[PDB]
Amino acid sequence: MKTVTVKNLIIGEGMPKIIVSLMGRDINSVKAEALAYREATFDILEWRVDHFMDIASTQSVLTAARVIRDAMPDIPLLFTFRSAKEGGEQTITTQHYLTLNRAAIDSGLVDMIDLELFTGDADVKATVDYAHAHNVYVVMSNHDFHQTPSAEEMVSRLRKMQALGADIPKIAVMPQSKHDVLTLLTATLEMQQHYADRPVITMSMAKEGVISRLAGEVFGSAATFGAVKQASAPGQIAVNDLRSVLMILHNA
Amino acid sequence: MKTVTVKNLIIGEGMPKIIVSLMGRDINSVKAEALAYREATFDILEWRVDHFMDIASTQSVLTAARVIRDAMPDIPLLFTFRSAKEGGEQTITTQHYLTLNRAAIDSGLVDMIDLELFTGDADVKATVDYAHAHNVYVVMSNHDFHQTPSAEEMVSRLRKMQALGADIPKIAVMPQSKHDVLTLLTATLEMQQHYADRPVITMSMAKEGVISRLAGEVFGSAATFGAVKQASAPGQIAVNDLRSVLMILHNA
Ligand SMILES: *[C@H]1C=C(C(=O)[O-])C[C@@H](O)[C@@H]1O
Ligand SMILES: *[C@H]1C=C(C(=O)[O-])C[C@@H](O)[C@@H]1O
Repeated sequence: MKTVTVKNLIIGEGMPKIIVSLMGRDINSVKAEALAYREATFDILEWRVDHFMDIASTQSVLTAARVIRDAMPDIPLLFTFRSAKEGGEQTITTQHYLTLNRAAIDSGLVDMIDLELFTGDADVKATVDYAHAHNVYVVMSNHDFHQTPSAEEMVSRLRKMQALGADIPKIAVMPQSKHDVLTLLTATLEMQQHYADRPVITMSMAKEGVISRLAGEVFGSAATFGAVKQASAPGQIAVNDLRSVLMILHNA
Repeated sequence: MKTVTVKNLIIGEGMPKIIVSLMGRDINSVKAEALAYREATFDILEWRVDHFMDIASTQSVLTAARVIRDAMPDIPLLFTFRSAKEGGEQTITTQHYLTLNRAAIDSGLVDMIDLELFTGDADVKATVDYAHAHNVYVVMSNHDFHQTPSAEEMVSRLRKMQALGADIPKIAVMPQSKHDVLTLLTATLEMQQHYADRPVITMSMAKEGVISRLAGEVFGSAATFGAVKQASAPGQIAVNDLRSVLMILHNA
């Protein structure tokens, strides 16, 4: 399988990489959070733009990005606007969404952008080519906050993400039973063993799916999310505890 | 489901209980190991009698048990002679095996005894009635050090163990692939959700199955084994790391 080297970090090799989400309401909050996160240990920083209230102005969004970039100029930065249909904080037009993403790619402020699969094939394809031309990596995603589809269906989505040029497919699902957690781990393993030719990120959310956030090295998930102060999705545990379990499982 | 309360410990409720194995070649070794183990934190102590080289004498075996009992009079004590066909250190006659077990039960020195399922139905049934009449609990076991049978076959064995009166069925299997580890977790969940009416202990051995020793609370295994100095079976990790992962997963 291929790996993705962002800055000095190699994704898809070794212990799963830890990603934390920064969530600020405005530039002052973003600024305060970026300075607080400097005292935490993680590998990739994801800025959840949907939590930013001034998304209406491209200049405000780019300015908040520059503030983050200045506080942690070494940390790979993932630019993520999570739409409300997929568990995010806000709803915006596809065109505004694409504009924010192309502008982030253009500015040279971010290392990766998150592009939702169901945005539309033609638009995602176009944005992917744009990201790559600017040397930016694409984490293509899909989230189901209500249930866990079959392993076969999840495997089909991850393969479609690869076909559309995603550098790192990502899928999050909501378990309704412990059985659903096993289905997610199974889909991850089949993906890693037979179809994946690049790093993949998967997770089962909520308390029941917590194990999927820890067993990444065993079943095939190249990165996992932990919480610094507050969680960006249900199930995330503190980064320090997440880091401890990963090392224990890695040196076992 | 029913729980098993050994001393002050409730098995089948809460965080999975940690069991460590004491392995001494002779009375002096057993004595040295028992005093060393006092500085470790675990819930149940399992004495692996098959590692004891003076098993020919019932008096020696009972004397080694009294030494352990005196060093840790509060810790639930599991008496286990593991035959070589199931990964143990020695081979003995069924009659000698039953004699050691009945003598251990008689002495009032142990809280639980391990009885292998494939010893013979009539003998296990008789030894089970004997253990119970003396208020001793039976951990009925089966181990496959070469492969992982189907989930349905594993579920069959665990149910047979319950039918023969086992207080705590236990099954250990060897994974040949990561898929085998998933089969073990699946069998554990099916068992806990549909058939189990008492605590069950399961595990997938080796490095690949390590996750099954950590995810007990999620899938249904009431106890897990950790190593103090040396492992009594492949895959066991240090008790302190095992204890850390269990608490993290428990408070998640
Ligand atoms: C994708 C999924 C998340 C999770 O399940 O941990 C975190 C979000 O911030 C991501 O964008
Ligand atoms: C049963 C199984 C073991 C394991 O797999 O950890 C430990 C042995 O000591 C037991 O008797």
